[PDB]
Amino acid sequence: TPSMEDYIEQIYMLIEEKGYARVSDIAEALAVHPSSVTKMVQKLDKDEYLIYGLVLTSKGKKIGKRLVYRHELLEQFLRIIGVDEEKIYNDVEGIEHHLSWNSIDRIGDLVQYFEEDDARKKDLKSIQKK
Amino acid sequence: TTPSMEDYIEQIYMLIEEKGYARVSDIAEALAVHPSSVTKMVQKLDKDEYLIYGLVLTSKGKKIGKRLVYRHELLEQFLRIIGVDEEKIYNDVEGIEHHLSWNSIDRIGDLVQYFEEDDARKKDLKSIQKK
Ligand SMILES: [Mn+2]
Ligand SMILES: [Mn+2]
Ligand SMILES: [Mn+2]
Ligand SMILES: [Mn+2]
Repeated sequence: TPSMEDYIEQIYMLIEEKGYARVSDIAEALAVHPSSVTKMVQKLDKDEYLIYGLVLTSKGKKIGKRLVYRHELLEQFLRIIGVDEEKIYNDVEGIEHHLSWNSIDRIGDLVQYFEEDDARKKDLKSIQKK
Repeated sequence: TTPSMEDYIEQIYMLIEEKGYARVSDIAEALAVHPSSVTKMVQKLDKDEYLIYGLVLTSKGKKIGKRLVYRHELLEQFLRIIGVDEEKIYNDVEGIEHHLSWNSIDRIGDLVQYFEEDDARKKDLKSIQKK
């Protein structure tokens, strides 16, 4: 689920940032109410992603790491092709849940393509001028 | 404009282009929804002046419809070009098309042109995929 993925992504980031994740911090991070959070935490607990402060299971840590990687990759991709920095976060937040792993992997190869030769970025920039 | 509303406009535009007209029953079939749901959305589109309730698109509806079909086709071409398995392309495009700003669409447009103007670039991309 897209929303469930947003939660796991955020929880993982808080644990890496503060060392733990409070219901209050999750609520403010997703701009939602603490009641909503608690309801999701129960489902995640039952699905074995975390125990409940709240601790992630090996399963939750694996998925969390993957989601943060996916988010970071997509921001890097949009940045490389020249998207206005101010529009990147909201676009990534919207598309990240609707891309298959096959698409993410191919975008990964695309980012690598442009990173291995700066002349390629200049050629892309040229077309943007025209 | 909402994502589902965009899905309706895109579909109506294509039916008019393919069959010459858009019936409520054909829209229901294409989106796999009940006709009541379609009728409700069509009244909202009528209210926002995208069409007149057969179904006739206004200049505003034709403009947006054309734009949405363009966006769908561009994104399919983009995923195809970078090597995504053909069977997964439609589903990915249907989901992301609504969440990309025009700025992103324009830049993806330049990217597609980039690979399309020199086959050598496509070969280099495929080479990395082999690493
Ligand atoms: Mn994200
Ligand atoms: Mn998101
Ligand atoms: Mn579409
Ligand atoms: Mn769609």
